[PDB]
Amino acid sequence: QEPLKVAFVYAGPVSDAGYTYAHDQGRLAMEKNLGAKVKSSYVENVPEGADAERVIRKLAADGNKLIFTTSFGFMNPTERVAKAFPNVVFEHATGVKLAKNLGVYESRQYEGTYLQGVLAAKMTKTGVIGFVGSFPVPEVIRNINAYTLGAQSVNPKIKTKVIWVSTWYDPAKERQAAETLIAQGADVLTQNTNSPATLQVAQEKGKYAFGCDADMSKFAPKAHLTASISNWGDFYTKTAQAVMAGTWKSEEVHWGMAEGMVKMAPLNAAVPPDAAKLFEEKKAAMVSGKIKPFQGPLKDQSGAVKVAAGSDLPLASLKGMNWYVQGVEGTIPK
Ligand SMILES: Nc1nc2[nH]cnc2c(=O)[nH]1
Repeated sequence: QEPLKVAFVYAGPVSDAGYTYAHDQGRLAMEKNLGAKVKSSYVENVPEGADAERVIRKLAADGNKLIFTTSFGFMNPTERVAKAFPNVVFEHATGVKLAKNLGVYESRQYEGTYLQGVLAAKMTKTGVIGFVGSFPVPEVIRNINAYTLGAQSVNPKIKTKVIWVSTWYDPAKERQAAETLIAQGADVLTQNTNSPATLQVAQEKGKYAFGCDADMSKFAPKAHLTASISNWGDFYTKTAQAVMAGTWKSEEVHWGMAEGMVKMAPLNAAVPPDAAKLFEEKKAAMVSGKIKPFQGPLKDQSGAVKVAAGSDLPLASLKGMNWYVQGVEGTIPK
């Protein structure tokens, strides 16, 4: 068989050392695993809307038979190109739109974020943890709520302050947002943006933060408590193999810590032994499915019950999550 032409569309740069870096490490793992059977290429820094549609269409027109579109913002462009290219397989990250030649895939990174919350509660001195958000889409709201629930499993009085930058990647805006969270009393920060900017600010101010999608400890060795690492390579390999073998079908795929898509970086030396022990126990329980981030009981911020004790939040509620747990608030606007 001719080598399978595979293309990756990134919303950011491979030099983000975060989200796009991790997707690109997955492409390179697919190339290592499948060798001469695959020929990969990529496009970085692709904007949303008309630009994304033009890039995706050009890759399909040039003979790519499998195209990964790695941003939420590529959802509608991917759906429109997939209709025009019925002999090409499309895989869209974090989306909810499917077709005969369009699948969707995502990680359960919120499993990792829950464990970051457990550690944040152990390491905070203010009792206020902070979150740099991109856009209020379900991926990000699940991470905000999981961070908060993980912290509240240690200290039920924890408060989570959220600031929004309306971008997935802008190191200058991310830095400003991290400065504002620390000014408003957050002392352990996480994010759903894509740069190490928040970590660099945390180190400058003597605060803590987490790496996102990759180990970011080299950017901020004193501030980096751990990181929720995204391993896409096994998924990209499996998908490329399926297309080559004629077994591919449209489905919604979500992998977490049990499937190896989500891993934690080693703990910072500053984490005391009581905190490290709890973290390792909760990590083992998360991998085994003994605990789930959205196990009941859960209430929203209006006091409405979302999940009773002894139940887990349903898949439909996870997929569309647009509500907050008690203790989530915004920053005062600058
Ligand atoms: N985490 C995350 N980062 C992104 N960067 C650009 N698009 C995305 C996305 O959908 N999710």
